[PDB]
Amino acid sequence: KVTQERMEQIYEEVKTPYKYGLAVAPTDNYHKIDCPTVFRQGDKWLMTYVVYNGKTGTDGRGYETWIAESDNLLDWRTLGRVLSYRDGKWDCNQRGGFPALPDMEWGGSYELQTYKGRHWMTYIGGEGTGYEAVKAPLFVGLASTKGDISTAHEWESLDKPILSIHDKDAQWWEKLTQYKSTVYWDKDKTLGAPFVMFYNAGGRHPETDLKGERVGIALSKDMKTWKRYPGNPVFAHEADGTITGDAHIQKMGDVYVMFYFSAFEPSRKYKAFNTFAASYDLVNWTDWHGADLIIPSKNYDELFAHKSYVIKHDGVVYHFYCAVNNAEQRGIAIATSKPMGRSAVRFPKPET
Repeated sequence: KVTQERMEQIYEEVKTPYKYGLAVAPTDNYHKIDCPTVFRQGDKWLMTYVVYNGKTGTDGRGYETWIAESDNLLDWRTLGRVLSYRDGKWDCNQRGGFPALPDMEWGGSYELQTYKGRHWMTYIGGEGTGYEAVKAPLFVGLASTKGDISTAHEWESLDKPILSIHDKDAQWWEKLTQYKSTVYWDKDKTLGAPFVMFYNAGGRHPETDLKGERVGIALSKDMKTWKRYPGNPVFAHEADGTITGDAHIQKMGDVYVMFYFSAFEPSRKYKAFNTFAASYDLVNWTDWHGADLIIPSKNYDELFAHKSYVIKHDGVVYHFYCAVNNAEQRGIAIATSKPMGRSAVRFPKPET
Protein backbone atom coordinates (compact mmCIF):
# COMPACT_ATOMS: atom_id res chain seq x y z
CA LYS A 1 0.00 0.00 0.00
CA VAL A 2 1.22 3.48 -0.96
CA THR A 3 1.14 5.70 2.19
CA GLN A 4 -1.50 8.43 2.58
CA GLU A 5 1.34 10.96 2.81
CA ARG A 6 2.88 9.80 -0.51
CA MET A 7 -0.63 9.76 -2.12
CA GLU A 8 -1.07 13.39 -1.03
CA GLN A 9 2.32 14.38 -2.53
CA ILE A 10 1.35 12.73 -5.87
CA TYR A 11 -1.96 14.66 -5.87
CA GLU A 12 -0.15 18.00 -5.36
CA GLU A 13 2.31 17.05 -8.14
CA VAL A 14 -0.35 16.08 -10.76
CA LYS A 15 -3.26 18.42 -10.07
CA THR A 16 -4.64 20.77 -12.71
CA PRO A 17 -7.18 23.23 -11.25
CA TYR A 18 -7.31 25.62 -14.27
CA LYS A 19 -9.43 24.66 -17.32
CA TYR A 20 -7.93 26.03 -20.55
CA GLY A 21 -10.82 24.68 -22.59
CA LEU A 22 -11.17 22.71 -25.79
CA ALA A 23 -8.10 21.54 -27.68
CA VAL A 24 -9.82 19.61 -30.44
CA ALA A 25 -13.53 19.99 -31.20
CA PRO A 26 -15.93 18.69 -33.87
CA THR A 27 -17.09 21.35 -36.33
CA ASP A 28 -20.64 19.90 -36.52
CA ASN A 29 -22.96 17.74 -34.39
CA TYR A 30 -22.42 14.52 -36.40
CA HIS A 31 -18.84 13.94 -35.22
CA LYS A 32 -17.51 13.20 -31.77
CA ILE A 33 -13.84 13.44 -30.77
CA ASP A 34 -12.16 11.48 -27.91
CA CYS A 35 -9.23 9.46 -26.62
CA PRO A 36 -6.16 11.69 -26.71
CA THR A 37 -2.65 10.33 -26.74
CA VAL A 38 0.01 13.08 -26.62
CA PHE A 39 3.64 12.68 -27.52
CA ARG A 40 6.69 14.62 -28.77
CA GLN A 41 9.03 14.21 -31.78
CA GLY A 42 11.73 16.82 -32.23
CA ASP A 43 10.13 19.86 -30.61
CA LYS A 44 6.69 19.19 -32.16
CA TRP A 45 3.83 17.93 -30.02
CA LEU A 46 1.54 15.30 -31.58
CA MET A 47 -1.91 14.03 -30.49
CA THR A 48 -3.72 11.00 -31.84
CA TYR A 49 -7.47 10.94 -31.28
CA VAL A 50 -10.55 9.01 -32.36
CA VAL A 51 -13.48 10.35 -34.32
CA TYR A 52 -16.98 8.77 -34.35
CA ASN A 53 -18.92 10.10 -37.35
CA GLY A 54 -22.43 10.12 -35.96
CA LYS A 55 -24.66 12.14 -33.59
CA THR A 56 -26.43 9.15 -32.02
CA GLY A 57 -25.59 5.59 -30.94
CA THR A 58 -26.34 4.06 -34.33
CA ASP A 59 -26.01 6.64 -37.14
CA GLY A 60 -22.21 6.62 -37.47
CA ARG A 61 -20.04 3.98 -39.06
CA GLY A 62 -17.55 3.82 -36.17
CA TYR A 63 -14.11 4.99 -35.08
CA GLU A 64 -11.24 6.33 -37.17
CA THR A 65 -7.99 7.59 -35.72
CA TRP A 66 -6.63 11.02 -36.62
CA ILE A 67 -3.50 13.00 -35.71
CA ALA A 68 -3.03 16.66 -34.84
CA GLU A 69 0.03 18.75 -34.23
CA SER A 70 0.98 21.62 -31.83
CA ASP A 71 3.90 23.85 -30.99
CA ASN A 72 2.63 24.83 -27.51
CA LEU A 73 0.45 21.92 -26.22
CA LEU A 74 -2.62 24.23 -26.31
CA ASP A 75 -3.28 25.16 -29.95
CA TRP A 76 -3.79 22.13 -32.20
CA ARG A 77 -4.01 21.57 -35.96
CA THR A 78 -5.52 18.36 -37.39
CA LEU A 79 -3.38 16.73 -40.05
CA GLY A 80 -5.49 13.75 -41.25
CA ARG A 81 -6.07 10.08 -40.57
CA VAL A 82 -3.61 7.48 -39.28
CA LEU A 83 -6.12 4.53 -38.93
CA SER A 84 -8.94 4.54 -41.46
CA TYR A 85 -11.94 2.28 -42.12
CA ARG A 86 -10.42 -0.86 -43.49
CA ASP A 87 -12.85 -2.55 -45.96
CA GLY A 88 -12.78 -6.36 -46.12
CA LYS A 89 -11.02 -6.84 -42.76
CA TRP A 90 -12.06 -7.75 -39.16
CA ASP A 91 -11.83 -4.13 -38.10
CA CYS A 92 -13.62 -2.60 -41.12
CA ASN A 93 -15.94 -0.29 -39.08
CA GLN A 94 -14.02 0.46 -35.81
CA ARG A 95 -10.41 1.68 -35.86
CA GLY A 96 -9.65 3.59 -32.61
CA GLY A 97 -5.94 3.79 -31.83
CA PHE A 98 -3.55 4.34 -28.94
CA PRO A 99 0.15 4.67 -29.62
CA ALA A 100 2.41 2.24 -27.79
CA LEU A 101 5.69 2.18 -25.99
CA PRO A 102 5.54 5.76 -24.65
CA ASP A 103 8.42 7.03 -22.50
CA MET A 104 6.72 6.56 -19.10
CA GLU A 105 8.95 8.96 -17.19
CA TRP A 106 6.82 11.63 -15.44
CA GLY A 107 8.01 14.94 -16.85
CA GLY A 108 10.41 13.19 -19.23
CA SER A 109 10.84 13.13 -22.98
CA TYR A 110 7.25 12.14 -23.89
CA GLU A 111 8.68 10.41 -26.92
CA LEU A 112 7.36 7.14 -28.35
CA GLN A 113 9.95 4.38 -28.40
CA THR A 114 10.82 2.09 -31.29
CA TYR A 115 11.09 -1.68 -31.36
CA LYS A 116 12.48 -3.58 -34.38
CA GLY A 117 12.80 -0.26 -36.18
CA ARG A 118 9.09 0.52 -35.92
CA HIS A 119 6.68 2.58 -33.86
CA TRP A 120 3.70 0.63 -32.51
CA MET A 121 0.04 1.20 -31.63
CA THR A 122 -2.83 -0.82 -30.26
CA TYR A 123 -6.45 -0.15 -31.11
CA ILE A 124 -10.18 -0.78 -30.55
CA GLY A 125 -11.16 -2.85 -33.59
CA GLY A 126 -14.47 -4.32 -34.75
CA GLU A 127 -16.88 -4.95 -37.57
CA GLY A 128 -20.06 -3.46 -36.03
CA THR A 129 -21.30 -0.01 -36.95
CA GLY A 130 -22.58 2.56 -34.46
CA TYR A 131 -20.94 3.78 -31.31
CA GLU A 132 -18.39 1.33 -29.86
CA ALA A 133 -19.89 -2.10 -29.12
CA VAL A 134 -23.58 -1.36 -29.80
CA LYS A 135 -23.77 -3.66 -32.94
CA ALA A 136 -20.87 -6.05 -32.30
CA PRO A 137 -18.03 -6.56 -29.83
CA LEU A 138 -14.67 -4.78 -29.90
CA PHE A 139 -11.30 -6.56 -29.81
CA VAL A 140 -7.66 -5.38 -29.36
CA GLY A 141 -5.78 -4.82 -32.61
CA LEU A 142 -2.08 -4.17 -33.29
CA ALA A 143 -0.62 -1.60 -35.68
CA SER A 144 2.79 -0.34 -36.55
CA THR A 145 4.69 1.96 -38.88
CA LYS A 146 8.19 2.52 -40.24
CA GLY A 147 7.02 6.02 -41.29
CA ASP A 148 7.35 9.43 -39.78
CA ILE A 149 4.89 9.47 -36.82
CA SER A 150 4.43 13.26 -37.20
CA THR A 151 2.64 12.70 -40.57
CA ALA A 152 -0.95 11.73 -41.35
CA HIS A 153 -0.21 8.43 -43.08
CA GLU A 154 -1.80 5.01 -42.60
CA TRP A 155 -0.17 2.73 -40.04
CA GLU A 156 -0.08 -1.00 -40.94
CA SER A 157 -2.22 -3.48 -39.10
CA LEU A 158 -2.64 -7.21 -38.51
CA ASP A 159 -5.38 -9.21 -40.17
CA LYS A 160 -6.47 -10.72 -36.82
CA PRO A 161 -6.88 -9.10 -33.41
CA ILE A 162 -4.08 -9.70 -30.89
CA LEU A 163 -6.60 -10.23 -28.07
CA SER A 164 -10.25 -11.06 -28.39
CA ILE A 165 -13.19 -12.12 -26.16
CA HIS A 166 -13.34 -15.47 -28.05
CA ASP A 167 -9.82 -16.51 -27.11
CA LYS A 168 -9.51 -19.85 -25.18
CA ASP A 169 -7.64 -17.94 -22.46
CA ALA A 170 -10.09 -14.99 -22.17
CA GLN A 171 -11.07 -14.23 -18.57
CA TRP A 172 -14.43 -13.34 -16.96
CA TRP A 173 -13.75 -9.59 -16.77
CA GLU A 174 -13.26 -9.17 -20.54
CA LYS A 175 -15.96 -11.57 -21.98
CA LEU A 176 -18.36 -8.86 -23.23
CA THR A 177 -16.00 -6.61 -25.23
CA GLN A 178 -12.57 -5.08 -25.00
CA TYR A 179 -12.09 -1.35 -24.90
CA LYS A 180 -8.92 0.93 -24.62
CA SER A 181 -5.44 -0.68 -24.36
CA THR A 182 -1.90 0.75 -24.01
CA VAL A 183 1.29 -1.30 -24.23
CA TYR A 184 4.34 -0.28 -22.16
CA TRP A 185 8.01 -1.30 -22.57
CA ASP A 186 9.04 -2.52 -19.08
CA LYS A 187 12.86 -2.63 -19.12
CA ASP A 188 12.83 -4.22 -15.67
CA LYS A 189 10.52 -7.15 -16.72
CA THR A 190 8.59 -6.59 -13.47
CA LEU A 191 5.96 -9.19 -14.55
CA GLY A 192 8.31 -11.50 -16.51
CA ALA A 193 7.87 -9.86 -19.91
CA PRO A 194 9.19 -6.73 -21.64
CA PHE A 195 5.74 -5.72 -23.01
CA VAL A 196 2.95 -4.95 -20.58
CA MET A 197 -0.54 -4.10 -21.73
CA PHE A 198 -2.99 -2.27 -19.53
CA TYR A 199 -6.54 -2.55 -20.92
CA ASN A 200 -10.16 -2.20 -19.85
CA ALA A 201 -12.97 -4.54 -20.83
CA GLY A 202 -16.57 -5.39 -19.88
CA GLY A 203 -17.66 -8.50 -17.97
CA ARG A 204 -19.70 -9.82 -15.12
CA HIS A 205 -18.29 -10.50 -11.68
CA PRO A 206 -18.44 -14.27 -10.92
CA GLU A 207 -19.57 -13.72 -7.30
CA THR A 208 -22.07 -10.83 -7.62
CA ASP A 209 -23.13 -11.03 -11.27
CA LEU A 210 -22.53 -7.26 -11.50
CA LYS A 211 -21.71 -5.98 -14.97
CA GLY A 212 -19.00 -3.31 -15.35
CA GLU A 213 -15.66 -2.27 -16.94
CA ARG A 214 -12.47 -3.12 -15.21
CA VAL A 215 -8.71 -2.91 -15.80
CA GLY A 216 -6.34 -5.80 -16.41
CA ILE A 217 -2.92 -6.71 -17.74
CA ALA A 218 -1.66 -8.78 -20.69
CA LEU A 219 1.94 -9.74 -21.31
CA SER A 220 4.18 -10.33 -24.36
CA LYS A 221 7.78 -10.92 -25.42
CA ASP A 222 7.27 -9.88 -29.12
CA MET A 223 4.14 -7.62 -29.42
CA LYS A 224 2.33 -10.39 -31.32
CA THR A 225 1.68 -13.20 -28.82
CA TRP A 226 -0.09 -12.28 -25.56
CA LYS A 227 -0.93 -14.02 -22.25
CA ARG A 228 -3.36 -12.62 -19.67
CA TYR A 229 -2.03 -11.86 -16.21
CA PRO A 230 -3.38 -14.67 -14.06
CA GLY A 231 -4.36 -12.21 -11.30
CA ASN A 232 -6.67 -10.11 -13.52
CA PRO A 233 -8.49 -7.79 -13.10
CA VAL A 234 -5.93 -5.67 -11.20
CA PHE A 235 -8.11 -2.57 -10.68
CA ALA A 236 -11.85 -2.24 -10.42
CA HIS A 237 -14.66 -0.51 -8.55
CA GLU A 238 -17.54 -2.84 -7.84
CA ALA A 239 -20.99 -1.39 -8.35
CA ASP A 240 -23.74 -2.02 -10.92
CA GLY A 241 -22.66 -0.76 -14.32
CA THR A 242 -19.64 1.21 -12.94
CA ILE A 243 -16.82 1.84 -15.38
CA THR A 244 -13.17 1.96 -14.47
CA GLY A 245 -10.92 2.55 -17.40
CA ASP A 246 -8.53 4.18 -19.78
CA ALA A 247 -5.55 3.45 -17.60
CA HIS A 248 -2.63 5.81 -18.36
CA ILE A 249 0.55 5.00 -16.41
CA GLN A 250 3.61 7.15 -15.72
CA LYS A 251 6.59 6.37 -13.51
CA MET A 252 7.42 9.02 -10.91
CA GLY A 253 10.53 8.03 -9.04
CA ASP A 254 10.04 4.55 -7.59
CA VAL A 255 6.22 4.72 -7.90
CA TYR A 256 3.80 4.14 -10.82
CA VAL A 257 0.86 6.50 -11.11
CA MET A 258 -2.23 5.38 -12.97
CA PHE A 259 -4.41 8.12 -14.28
CA TYR A 260 -7.86 6.61 -14.92
CA PHE A 261 -11.50 7.56 -15.44
CA SER A 262 -14.58 6.24 -13.82
CA ALA A 263 -18.25 6.60 -14.75
CA PHE A 264 -21.50 5.64 -12.97
CA GLU A 265 -19.70 5.38 -9.62
CA PRO A 266 -22.39 5.67 -6.88
CA SER A 267 -20.11 7.71 -4.49
CA ARG A 268 -19.96 10.67 -6.94
CA LYS A 269 -22.79 13.12 -7.79
CA TYR A 270 -21.37 13.65 -11.24
CA LYS A 271 -21.51 10.92 -13.87
CA ALA A 272 -17.88 10.68 -15.04
CA PHE A 273 -14.54 11.95 -13.80
CA ASN A 274 -10.76 11.46 -13.63
CA THR A 275 -8.66 10.50 -10.63
CA PHE A 276 -5.58 8.35 -10.00
CA ALA A 277 -4.13 5.37 -8.27
CA ALA A 278 -0.55 4.40 -7.44
CA SER A 279 1.48 1.16 -7.14
CA TYR A 280 5.06 -0.07 -6.59
CA ASP A 281 4.48 -3.42 -8.38
CA LEU A 282 1.98 -2.75 -11.24
CA VAL A 283 -0.59 -5.15 -9.70
CA ASN A 284 -1.74 -3.79 -6.31
CA TRP A 285 -3.16 -0.29 -6.74
CA THR A 286 -3.87 2.23 -3.98
CA ASP A 287 -6.72 4.57 -4.95
CA TRP A 288 -6.54 8.32 -4.27
CA HIS A 289 -8.65 9.23 -1.22
CA GLY A 290 -9.17 12.96 -2.00
CA ALA A 291 -10.85 15.23 -4.56
CA ASP A 292 -11.07 13.94 -8.09
CA LEU A 293 -8.59 15.47 -10.57
CA ILE A 294 -11.08 16.41 -13.30
CA ILE A 295 -14.82 16.76 -12.80
CA PRO A 296 -17.75 18.36 -14.70
CA SER A 297 -17.75 22.08 -13.88
CA LYS A 298 -18.04 24.13 -17.14
CA ASN A 299 -20.58 24.39 -19.94
CA TYR A 300 -18.50 22.34 -22.29
CA ASP A 301 -17.88 19.37 -19.82
CA GLU A 302 -21.06 19.50 -17.81
CA LEU A 303 -22.04 15.80 -18.31
CA PHE A 304 -18.74 13.91 -18.51
CA ALA A 305 -15.18 15.22 -17.85
CA HIS A 306 -13.18 12.11 -18.30
CA LYS A 307 -10.38 10.00 -19.83
CA SER A 308 -6.77 11.12 -19.36
CA TYR A 309 -3.53 11.92 -20.95
CA VAL A 310 -1.13 13.96 -18.81
CA ILE A 311 2.02 15.81 -19.83
CA LYS A 312 4.35 17.56 -17.42
CA HIS A 313 6.58 19.95 -19.38
CA ASP A 314 8.59 23.04 -18.38
CA GLY A 315 7.09 23.16 -14.90
CA VAL A 316 3.43 22.92 -16.00
CA VAL A 317 1.05 19.93 -15.92
CA TYR A 318 -1.35 19.54 -18.86
CA HIS A 319 -4.23 17.13 -18.34
CA PHE A 320 -5.97 16.26 -21.62
CA TYR A 321 -9.49 14.83 -21.25
CA CYS A 322 -12.73 14.17 -23.10
CA ALA A 323 -15.41 16.78 -22.46
CA VAL A 324 -19.07 15.91 -22.99
CA ASN A 325 -22.01 18.26 -22.32
CA ASN A 326 -25.76 17.69 -21.85
CA ALA A 327 -26.29 17.98 -25.64
CA GLU A 328 -23.76 15.10 -25.83
CA GLN A 329 -21.33 17.07 -27.92
CA ARG A 330 -17.94 15.44 -27.47
CA GLY A 331 -14.39 16.77 -27.78
CA ILE A 332 -10.98 16.92 -26.14
CA ALA A 333 -10.17 19.66 -23.55
CA ILE A 334 -7.22 20.63 -21.39
CA ALA A 335 -6.71 21.55 -17.73
CA THR A 336 -3.40 22.94 -16.35
CA SER A 337 -1.54 23.35 -13.06
CA LYS A 338 -1.40 27.19 -13.48
CA PRO A 339 -3.50 29.44 -15.70
CA MET A 340 -2.28 29.25 -19.37
CA GLY A 341 -5.04 31.39 -20.91
CA ARG A 342 -8.32 30.29 -22.45
CA SER A 343 -9.15 28.29 -25.55
CA ALA A 344 -10.83 30.04 -28.46
CA VAL A 345 -12.35 26.71 -29.62
CA ARG A 346 -16.07 26.15 -29.11
CA PHE A 347 -18.50 23.31 -29.78
CA PRO A 348 -21.02 24.07 -32.55
CA LYS A 349 -24.43 25.36 -31.52
CA PRO A 350 -26.21 22.31 -30.07
CA GLU A 351 -29.23 20.84 -31.85
CA THR A 352 -32.69 21.52 -30.47
